[PDB]
Amino acid sequence: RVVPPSLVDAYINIGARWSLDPMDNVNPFNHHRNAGLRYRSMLLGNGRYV
Amino acid sequence: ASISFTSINLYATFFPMAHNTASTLEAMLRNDTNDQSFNDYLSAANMLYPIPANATNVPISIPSRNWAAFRGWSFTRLKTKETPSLGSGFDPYFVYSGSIPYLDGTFYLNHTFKKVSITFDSSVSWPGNDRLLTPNEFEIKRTVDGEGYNVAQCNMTKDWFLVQMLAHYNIGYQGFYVPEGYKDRMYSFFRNFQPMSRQVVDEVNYKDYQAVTLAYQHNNSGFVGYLAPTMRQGQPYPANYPYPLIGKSAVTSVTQKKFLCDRVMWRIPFSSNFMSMGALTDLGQNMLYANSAHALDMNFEVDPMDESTLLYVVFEVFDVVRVHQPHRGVIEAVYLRTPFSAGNATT
Amino acid sequence: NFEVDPMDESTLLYVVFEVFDVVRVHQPHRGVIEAVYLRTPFSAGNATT
Amino acid sequence: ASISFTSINLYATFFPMAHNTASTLEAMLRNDTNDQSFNDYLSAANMLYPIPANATNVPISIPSRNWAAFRGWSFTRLKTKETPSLGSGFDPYFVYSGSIPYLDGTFYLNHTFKKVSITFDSSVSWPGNDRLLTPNEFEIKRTVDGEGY
Amino acid sequence: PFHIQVPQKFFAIKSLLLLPGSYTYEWNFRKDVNMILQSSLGNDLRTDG
Amino acid sequence: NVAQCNMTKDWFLVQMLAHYNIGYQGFYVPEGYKDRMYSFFRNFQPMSRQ
Amino acid sequence: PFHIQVPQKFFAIKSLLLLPGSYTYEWNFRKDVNMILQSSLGNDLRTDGASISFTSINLYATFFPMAHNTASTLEAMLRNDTNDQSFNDYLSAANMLYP
Amino acid sequence: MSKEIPTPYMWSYQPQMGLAAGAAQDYSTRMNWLSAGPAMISRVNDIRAHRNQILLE
Amino acid sequence: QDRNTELSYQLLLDSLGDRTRYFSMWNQAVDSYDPDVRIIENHGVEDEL
Amino acid sequence: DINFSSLAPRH
Amino acid sequence: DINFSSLAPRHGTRPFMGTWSDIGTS
Amino acid sequence: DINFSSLAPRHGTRPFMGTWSDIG
Amino acid sequence: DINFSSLAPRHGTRPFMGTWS
Amino acid sequence: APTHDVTTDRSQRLTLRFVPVDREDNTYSYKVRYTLAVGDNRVLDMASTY
Amino acid sequence: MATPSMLPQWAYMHIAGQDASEYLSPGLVQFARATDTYFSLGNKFRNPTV
Amino acid sequence: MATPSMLPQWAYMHIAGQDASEYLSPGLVQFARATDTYFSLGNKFRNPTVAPTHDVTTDRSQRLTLRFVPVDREDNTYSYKVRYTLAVGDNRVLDMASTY
Amino acid sequence: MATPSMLPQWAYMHIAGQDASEYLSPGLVQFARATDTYFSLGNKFRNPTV
Amino acid sequence: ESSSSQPRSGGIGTLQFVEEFTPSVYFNPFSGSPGHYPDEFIPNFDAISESVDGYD
Repeated sequence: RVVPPSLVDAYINIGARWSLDPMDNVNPFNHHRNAGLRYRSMLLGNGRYV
Repeated sequence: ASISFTSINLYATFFPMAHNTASTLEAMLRNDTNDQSFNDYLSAANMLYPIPANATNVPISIPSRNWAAFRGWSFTRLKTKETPSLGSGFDPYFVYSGSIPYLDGTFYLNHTFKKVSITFDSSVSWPGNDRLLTPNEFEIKRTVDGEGYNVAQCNMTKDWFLVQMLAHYNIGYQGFYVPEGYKDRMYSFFRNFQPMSRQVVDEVNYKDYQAVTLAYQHNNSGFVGYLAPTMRQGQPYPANYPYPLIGKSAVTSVTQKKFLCDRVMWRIPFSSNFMSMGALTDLGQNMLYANSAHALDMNFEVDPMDESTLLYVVFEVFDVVRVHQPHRGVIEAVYLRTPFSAGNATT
Repeated sequence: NFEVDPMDESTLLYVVFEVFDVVRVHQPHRGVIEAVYLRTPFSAGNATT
Repeated sequence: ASISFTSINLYATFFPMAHNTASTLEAMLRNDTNDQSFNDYLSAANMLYPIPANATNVPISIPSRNWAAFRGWSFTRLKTKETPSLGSGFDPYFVYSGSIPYLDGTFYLNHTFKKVSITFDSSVSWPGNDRLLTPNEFEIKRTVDGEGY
Repeated sequence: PFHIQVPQKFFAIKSLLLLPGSYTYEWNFRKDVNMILQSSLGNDLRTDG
Repeated sequence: NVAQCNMTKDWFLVQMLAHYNIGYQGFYVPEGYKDRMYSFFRNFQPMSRQ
Repeated sequence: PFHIQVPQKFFAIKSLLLLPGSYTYEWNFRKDVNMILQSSLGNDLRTDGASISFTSINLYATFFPMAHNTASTLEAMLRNDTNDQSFNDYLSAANMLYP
Repeated sequence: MSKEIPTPYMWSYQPQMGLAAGAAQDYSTRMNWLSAGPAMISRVNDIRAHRNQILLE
Repeated sequence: QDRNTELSYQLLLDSLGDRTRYFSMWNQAVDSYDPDVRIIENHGVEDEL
Repeated sequence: DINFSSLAPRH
Repeated sequence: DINFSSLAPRHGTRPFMGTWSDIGTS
Repeated sequence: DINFSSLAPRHGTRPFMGTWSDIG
Repeated sequence: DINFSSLAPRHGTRPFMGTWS
Repeated sequence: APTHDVTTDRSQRLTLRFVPVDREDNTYSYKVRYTLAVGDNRVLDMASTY
Repeated sequence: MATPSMLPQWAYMHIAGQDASEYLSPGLVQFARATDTYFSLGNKFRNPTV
Repeated sequence: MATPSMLPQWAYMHIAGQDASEYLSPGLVQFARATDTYFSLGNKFRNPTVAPTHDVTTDRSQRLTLRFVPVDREDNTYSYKVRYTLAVGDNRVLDMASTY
Repeated sequence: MATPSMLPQWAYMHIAGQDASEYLSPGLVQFARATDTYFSLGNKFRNPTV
Repeated sequence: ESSSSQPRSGGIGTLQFVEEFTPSVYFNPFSGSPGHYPDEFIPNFDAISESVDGYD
């Protein structure tokens, strides 16, 4: 499933601090720059067999 | 993904206390006046009430109860798909593996709440001594605000802001100066509260407005893929997507204001003045100056959501245990939960 | 449960739930007016979805 | 059509009376046993429930609630387009301009009701102490007399 | 359009405790846009709109 | 061993009682006062790969 | 097309007298054909092509009609602590199955 | 005759015709459940004795 | 069932030291999000050359 | 959040 | 005994003047 | 030293049975 | 009613009297 | 027999059925939730439910 | 949760206590003789045997 | 007596009553203090913490904030003046740190 | 407050209890019935009908 | 001079509900004849008709 990059480009609410409306109801801890969950993942290493 | 366990050991780390000062200690703690006492950090009676898809209100009813030693409500909103059933080992319908806000405290839907009503006996408002600008009910935020009851650059009510500041730090009557970092933790209200606003073009004042949908929007043409992360396509041409707000053909626009709190549970103390005054509140001891059992009915109002959601209300109580050992290899306890039932209870 | 007739157009059902809605209005001093608003089985904090 | 206001002005009329008569009255009605009290002519909780187009039933469920000091119910049918919302002062979907039967008692769809069933705890038919000749429900109307009902 | 809360900064009544009675409080405000706004280039905002 | 490194749990106990005096009431993160630049905890980084 | 009446067998709700009030009640029902259908040869009915679907499930109940004076006297004496109901499991068991 | 020393009856509240809306047993209290030791029979029902005595007075 | 202790242990450890100091033994390493992802502070790009 | 005061005797 | 069944705080009674069931508590 | 000073040689005297030290 | 003429009460406001100070 | 002093006289159904308030259908199970309500001054036995 | 354990919790759960008609109020006993000829209230209360 | 009736239960279970250092035997109290530097026993016990029930706050017939409309307005060209006639009720006190 | 959680103020709002000639001061009642031909004030006071 | 209203009879106040309705301990539950049983612990009972009617 691929998103249009024109939906969130780099012109979105330019000049303001706003969280997108379809991102307010999205879980933000289900993100890959969650650095707590990055830590736990790589504390077990990069294999799928641990 | 599959996981299995081979070998689980238990490790005990013993202080090598001296023999004859350890026997002094033992003798002391076989007394029933020296019996150890503990309490749960968040003393809670935990209730989950479904919110149907796009429901705007969820009433709560509770039968008559002696509310001796009760402490404030706290509440947050979860998602049905993200919360597993509790009380039953294995939930087969739980097909989610992301963060579980129920158990991790990773709340993020606290900004959809819009009112809370507290009623005892179904006829008397708890905010009924006219403690609030809107006399019955706390309002969490204002939609349709023309009477200026909002704190700085967000929808949050002045009344709500006051309650929260009092709840988590006891400040409101000496101003609203920032808390110290000692008393402003990772899950404290103040830290996680972020106002925000933008201005965006309307149609009820702007007369050259065209609603162009995403497909027919173009901006940065000839340099980006068309509605896909593919290779560039098209020609350099004037853009036509966003509308200026700079100074040259800056269009009329309408402010959108909102806030976000994440990792915060909303909290209303059960206290006559919402500032904290030690663990046992003055209204927990006023159910001993008001011996009786009252019904507790509440009402909440939330934003619609397409996804099914849950309402998680922590009724704060005292979960407290007293652990005695009378004799060697004997341990026992008496457990007490105060306004919610002390035992038998829920399985 | 109310059994209505079919209508071609969208319609609303208007149900009135009759209550007492009484206001005590009294002034105990110059330039001081206060009021208590009570509504009996449906109060000002109790409502249906 | 467009309306302007220039001058929104407030008027008051006072009963002239002696300033001993006036001041006696003030002291009498500054006691809280002489508190004035007022109530609505139609004192009611007012709730609107949709009827989908071509629906034949509307279910209502109300939560467990104390019904001390409860009087009757009344009911009538309105239409979606002929009813504005008063809860939002903004209301751009209202395209009607005729007689609004919500804010004026100009009801006209009270012949489009066939039955109403009232029950408590989903197991007690309220006027079902055999009071009605058809006990478990009221019927507003029926086709076929069925022995002169 | 803006909504803002502005504190009292005067060092005699910003931490004062004020007892019962009726008082007349007035404070005046400044509508000059070179004193209530800040700029990032320090350009005059009264040679601009 | 101590989770996700070669370090032994016997050793870990000794170094936690020598740099912070903790281990008989359980292992916990030191205070900022307790462990500094040249103290154990801040400099101890486990790791693994597959 | 079947129509069946199916009892509860759990021992804490077997013969309880449930007094006035509203109670949620929820129970799960299997749809595995092997589990709920016996055979005389003990085939694999999943393999064979047996299939089942539940359409409509309701919960019947029957109240004794009782004088309201005498059934509120009874209520009074069953809402009391020392008038607790108590049941046994007919076979009280700890089930341990060993290979 | 005597069946325990029982939990008190908590009266409810109502908008007053002059009734107290009945009463019901207190179930926001222990002292009649299980799990502790048999040496707490006069340490937990002495509590329940004390609560009742304060009530009569 | 109406006790919750998994949640309550995360609140315990926010009241005792920092949650941002990671400990690999008992696996403390609090979940976080970057506040530049959730809240988007688009302030353009510094193309000027 | 913040629950309960100092639950340790002052030594 | 071997499998539980011990229950019953009941006897049953019928007042005289015939057998007339229910005494309705004494 | 550009600075303030306040009533501070007296302290919260409260017991672990009441968050308020009484007043006659 | 079939009346087109008010009554007078035939008595002034307040029966009840206070002392001179 | 008793003189109607053991039986209702204010009209109540003997036989009732509670329709589901929720139904969940699945690939191997079915879950049916009901509200089982007992009116005031009525005695319900769970032996007679099915 | 409360005191009953060992011999005490065999008198609370009716494993080894007194009669089944001595746990109960004397009035509930008398109403379970009067009406237990058409509506058995008994057989819902444990009787111990030792 | 005339005391709260939940007081014996609370006292026992340390929701109210006396600090565990008046509740504990005196020998245990001095043991804990002696070995406080390497073997804490403080977190094994509870201290009751209890609000004042009287003379503190009465919320009866009082809002916790008021709004005051202007009673003067000057809408000059560079300045604006507004007056407010404050009313501080009897048996109330105002802190000016929370005026904004 | 936790003590007010009922309304004996269902007679404070006059929908039960006393009629207006019994809950009013006797001086107001005299004033009211001596001025009613030219200034009515009988509509300002609820009378309960029960 | 001026005075204040006539005595009122009705339900008890909420401040005086607490003092009139201290919790009751029944020490010999449901012992003796019916007619000495508390029927005023039933929230459906009326003692000025001695019947329990809830219209359910």
